Amino acid sequence: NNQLTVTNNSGVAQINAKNSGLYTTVYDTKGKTTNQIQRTLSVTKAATLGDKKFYLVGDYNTGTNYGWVKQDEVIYNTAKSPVKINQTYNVKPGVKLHTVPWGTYNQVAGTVSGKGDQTFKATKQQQIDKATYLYGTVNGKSGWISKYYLTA
Repeated sequence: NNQLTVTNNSGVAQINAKNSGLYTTVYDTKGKTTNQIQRTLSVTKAATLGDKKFYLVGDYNTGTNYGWVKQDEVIYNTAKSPVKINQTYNVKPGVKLHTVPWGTYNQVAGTVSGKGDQTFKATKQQQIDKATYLYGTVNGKSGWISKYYLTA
């Protein structure tokens, strides 16, 4: 009959406001509603059950699995494994930090403030499709900033 195919995948995603909910099991007939929309979530696995297609989504900073979500009900993006780095960067005031790479408005960690260019000390970096996001600290606030907003 219908067989299930669960391969490993690492693609971060954000559930659209129009969704069938979070399926507890790929075999479930109905998805359970979730307020977890327009947020960057971590993808750990991709599944195919006949004509259905899901992504296993969880919280990025804890690894807590939330559930399975229809692939077509999310904006997906590949996520290369993060790497350790040590580099200081110049960042202008007004630039937003996010709690996760490629975060949404629900995921702001703070804003850069001061007189003239502030100092951002990076510790990790991560590639999301083609964009590189760097995790570091500016004036006590820790967070993710895209390389576009940083200058060497």
